[PDB]
Amino acid sequence: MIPLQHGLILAAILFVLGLTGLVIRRNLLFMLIGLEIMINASALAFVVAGSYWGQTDGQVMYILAISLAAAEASIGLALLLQLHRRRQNLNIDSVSEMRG
Amino acid sequence: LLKRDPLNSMMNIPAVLSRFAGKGLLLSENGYLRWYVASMSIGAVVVLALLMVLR
Amino acid sequence: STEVIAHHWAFAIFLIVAIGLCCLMLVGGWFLGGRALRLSAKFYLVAMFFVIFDVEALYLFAWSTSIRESGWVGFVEAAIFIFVLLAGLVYLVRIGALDWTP
Amino acid sequence: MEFAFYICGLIAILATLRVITHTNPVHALLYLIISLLAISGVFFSLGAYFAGALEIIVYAGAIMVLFVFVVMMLNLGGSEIEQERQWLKPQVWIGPAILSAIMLVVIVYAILGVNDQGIDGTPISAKAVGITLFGPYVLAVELASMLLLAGLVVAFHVGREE
Amino acid sequence: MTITPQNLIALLPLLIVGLTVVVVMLSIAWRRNHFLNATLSVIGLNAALVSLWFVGQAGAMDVTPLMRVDGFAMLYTGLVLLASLATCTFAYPWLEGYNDNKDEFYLLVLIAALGGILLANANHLASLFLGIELISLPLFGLVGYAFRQKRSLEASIKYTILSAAASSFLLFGMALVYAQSGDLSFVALGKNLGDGMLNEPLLLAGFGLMIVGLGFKLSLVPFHLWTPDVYQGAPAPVSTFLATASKIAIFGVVMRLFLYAPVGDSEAIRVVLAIIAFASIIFGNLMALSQTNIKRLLGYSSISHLGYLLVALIALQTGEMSMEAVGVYLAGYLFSSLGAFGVVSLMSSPYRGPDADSLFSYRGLFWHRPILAAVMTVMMLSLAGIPMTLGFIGKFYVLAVGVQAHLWWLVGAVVVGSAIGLYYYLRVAVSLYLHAPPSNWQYSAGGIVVLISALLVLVLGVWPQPLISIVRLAMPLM
Ligand SMILES: CCCCCCCCCCCCCCCCCC(=O)OC[C@H](COP(=O)(O)OCCN)OC(=O)CCCCCCCCCCCCCCCCC
Ligand SMILES: CCCCCCCCCCCCCCCCCC(=O)OC[C@H](COP(=O)(O)OCCN)OC(=O)CCCCCCCCCCCCCCCCC
Ligand SMILES: CCCCCCCCCCCCCCCCCC(=O)OC[C@H](COP(=O)(O)OCCN)OC(=O)CCCCCCCCCCCCCCCCC
Ligand SMILES: CCCCCCCCCCCCCCCCCC(=O)OC[C@H](COP(=O)(O)OCCN)OC(=O)CCCCCCCCCCCCCCCCC
Ligand SMILES: CCCCCCCCCCCCCCCCCCCC
Ligand SMILES: CCCCCCCCCCCCCCCCCCCC
Repeated sequence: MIPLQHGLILAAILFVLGLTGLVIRRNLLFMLIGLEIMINASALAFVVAGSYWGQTDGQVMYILAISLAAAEASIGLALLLQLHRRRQNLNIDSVSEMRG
Repeated sequence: LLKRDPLNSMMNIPAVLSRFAGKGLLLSENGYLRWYVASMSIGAVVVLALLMVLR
Repeated sequence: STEVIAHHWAFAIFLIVAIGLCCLMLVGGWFLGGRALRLSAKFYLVAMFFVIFDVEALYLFAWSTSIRESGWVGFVEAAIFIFVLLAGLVYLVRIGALDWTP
Repeated sequence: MEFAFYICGLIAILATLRVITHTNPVHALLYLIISLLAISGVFFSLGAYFAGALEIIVYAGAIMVLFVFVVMMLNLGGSEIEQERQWLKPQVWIGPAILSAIMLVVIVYAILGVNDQGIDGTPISAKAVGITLFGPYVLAVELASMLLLAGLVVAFHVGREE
Repeated sequence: MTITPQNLIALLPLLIVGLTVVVVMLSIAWRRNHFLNATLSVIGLNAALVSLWFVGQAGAMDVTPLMRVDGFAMLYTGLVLLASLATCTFAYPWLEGYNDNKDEFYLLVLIAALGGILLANANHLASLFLGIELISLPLFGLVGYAFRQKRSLEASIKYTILSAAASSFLLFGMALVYAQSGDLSFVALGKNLGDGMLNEPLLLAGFGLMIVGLGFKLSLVPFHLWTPDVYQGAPAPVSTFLATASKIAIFGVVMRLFLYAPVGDSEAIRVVLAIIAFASIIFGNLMALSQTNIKRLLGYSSISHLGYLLVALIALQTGEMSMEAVGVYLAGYLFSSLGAFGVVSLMSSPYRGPDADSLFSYRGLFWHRPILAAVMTVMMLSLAGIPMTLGFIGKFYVLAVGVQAHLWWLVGAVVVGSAIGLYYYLRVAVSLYLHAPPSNWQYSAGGIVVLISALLVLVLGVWPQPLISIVRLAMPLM
């Protein structure tokens, strides 16, 4: 007796919060954090949809989503460590040399 | 009065407009990643608002 | 059922009393008694290996609880999955990714 | 069941809002771990027991451990992050917050016009998930192994020290 | 659904590419050998390409609740495999100058090709999502393969962050679609709606968020700003793969999704896609007017050509030759982009270190590299859609499909964008012949690949009937 709309609304709120954190933060680490919030919110939306329909497909899509989240976190933190090694800062606005 | 071929310049007007529009559109390619994310979210808002308007 | 709601209440009381006991221990410790380097990338590599192999572990966790229902076809699929896992592990060991000492 | 759902959802929302506005990286990661535990509670309230277990095991137990690890390696003392507080300036966040609010209103308006008989909360076990995983979703499992292999190779190639 | 031996025969290029991934991985574990591992990768890709024949004689079937193998999937599998083989061929002479490990490049290329094959066969939201990320993450590695170079690291970071954001958008849209529909197969997206109620708001919002993710993946306006930076910063064989295989595979799965989904017949989705296609054509052509960099120019070119492809996609539910137009256009675009990016890769190879710039300087190329200059001017004329080139046959197909479906705004957009493209493509082609102030068989193999692409572009430009017959032979399930 939990409405499907309430779970989808919670997932949407978390998604837009993660996207806001991705946009407003100059740090690459907080950008990766916001990306993790976004993908976890989308996976929660899939879980809510699967639980409404009584199917394992929502949890299977959750499993694929968190596999993607783990591998993307790995690659993003590797690139962040490379950036910190070769520039000694995590300012994403400084990484802007290609333009026009 | 006609020695500069005014009709030729009138037909060259679209090329000038195309160059100006291309220069104006190249301002969005400033190379900033946060602006690219912001433009993605702007496009998401525009697409979703258009879909709810035309439904 | 009465048994499941009793067990839910017992589990809730267990968590509450455990957290409260540790909190009260800290509070009593505070209240009583008078008063008066750069980390190498191998740490990241090991934690990253743990994350990746933990996700492959979750796939095997889901397989292990339903082995009899999946049959021999599920065994073949999990054998392919585990062979890919072990090939990745062999690749990691042979290239010196998992060697702490150089 | 619903009461746990609303409290866990509220805790997740508040913790995520604390995450995206915080200056300390370790505190932000701690609030993120709290939000992930709350989302796991949401999963358990909806009957997705395997999803909640993996939410704590993998998301709050592996990925956040990797984030915390990297933050220790950087030794982030808030250098030119805490000393500026650019995201706290209203002229910086007033635009993206309005954009996110507009997108949230559009998504919520789309959500509220859907059929909803309610979520029964009947527990869908890990056994049924594993039956579906190695039945109708076999190629998903094998190509997800390939995806994790690709992530491993990429992160090893980039994140070496020499 | 279970898997039969006939289903295993339909699985043949996926199985062969995955086996090649495992075999190349174990060969790298045995001993690091650049030549042997590159040879094993190209042998596996060629084996998948020739196993497409056995796939064809297996017939069209449904292999999973997730995959469907038919002539459509065969054509896109062949295109993805050709792009991957060409990427490996261009990658070897570039990696000859690479100081660090070179063998992981081919592993990432093989995994991305596996993702392209999965997207070719994808009949499901799960397989579409998995194929997109199986393409994207090896491209995170490949775009930043020379991470010591500053531009490659910049392109890698931008591509990784923006592709993770688009993946989150796509997955949230898929979740909303699944909440509306209750099934993740393509044919069931909108099947629970009747009596003119196809425009359900939650289904439309979900498809809009998937449109955001896929339009990032297809460099479509307004999710296009990453394209010149990532195309410029990536290594040139990676730019070749990113221009050809990723775009082709994602457009093929989008073609199949909009063919099979009943909500693909929605008017609002059609108008939104028409707006995106119009803006993509005009913006991509306008933004390449003043580019002195060949890589950024080719990125804006990719935006325009994907706009033309989207115009062909919009008329899918109305016309009958829309997917045949898409196949012909994608074959021509693949060969033209292979030639152009391969000439760029050959002139950028070997990799001359991270501290030395990889600037092209195409001016006066004919006076030291005449064959490469001829190939590149053939590709510039082909990308402009000039007759006697296959790009014109693709543009003709797009225009015929647009005229058939009375999409007059898109037709005018194609004409105007073609004129603007004519300007900048001819500028590059004539700059090749002005005046400005190798030695191994793998470089010669790359030159052979770009020369064969130029010959194919010319020959199918004057005689396109074999390609048309092949594309019409690749009929998906109705
Ligand atoms: C310092 C404190 C930090 C925070 C600590 C935790 C905060 C909350 C504390 C109060 C908890 C109140 C009670 C919660 C519900 C307990 C009962 C329960 O979980 O029932 C649901 C389900 C029952 O399963 P069952 O009934 O067998 O299924 C068949 C169908 N009836 O059972 C399940 O679904 C079981 C799985 C959920 C169990 C959750 C247990 C707590 C998890 C968080 C641990 C945090 C550890 C400390 C911090 C670590 C660092 C951050
Ligand atoms: C009290 C006011 C707030 C106080 C501050 C916050 C404290 C923690 C509150 C959140 C966690 C506890 C929520 C209350 C749970 C109480 C038990 C309950 O409601 O059980 C119902 C249900 C049992 O399962 P089911 O079979 O559906 O039951 C129907 C009956 N047949 O249960 C379920 O299905 C799932 C049970 C809940 C999920 C497990 C526990 C999740 C813990 C999340 C912690 C998040 C981090 C908190 C950090 C706090 C500090 C910042
Ligand atoms: C278990 C199920 C089935 C698995 C698949 C079938 C078995 C796969 C076996 C793979 C074997 C890999 C190792 C091969 C070692 C070859 C050694 C050799 O002769 O090397 C010579 C040369 C080395 O390089 P170079 O620098 O030229 O050396 C100069 C010094 N003489 O190197 C060369 O000149 C290149 C020689 C290439 C030789 C192999 C060619 C065939 C490869 C077949 C497998 C490829 C993938 C197949 C995919 C499925 C197809 C259905
Ligand atoms: C009867 C009228 C109705 C039917 C019309 C049918 C179309 C065919 C007949 C009209 C053709 C008009 C073409 C006008 C532009 C000709 C091209 C040109 O002038 O190119 C040269 C110019 C570059 O030279 P320059 O000025 O030195 O540039 C300095 C920059 N560094 O290049 C540039 O500056 C950039 C050129 C960009 C591309 C050309 C402009 C395209 C505009 C749309 C073309 C399609 C026609 C649409 C209708 C237009 C209005 C009639
Ligand atoms: C150094 C680079 C910094 C880039 C910051 C980019 C910030 C973009 C903010 C966009 C704000 C949009 C506000 C809402 C506009 C109206 C609603 C959307 C269109 C209908
Ligand atoms: C329209 C289809 C393509 C037509 C052929 C385009 C050109 C292909 C290359 C042919 C060889 C070019 C040789 C050019 C020599 C120029 C010498 C200039 C001296 C001032």
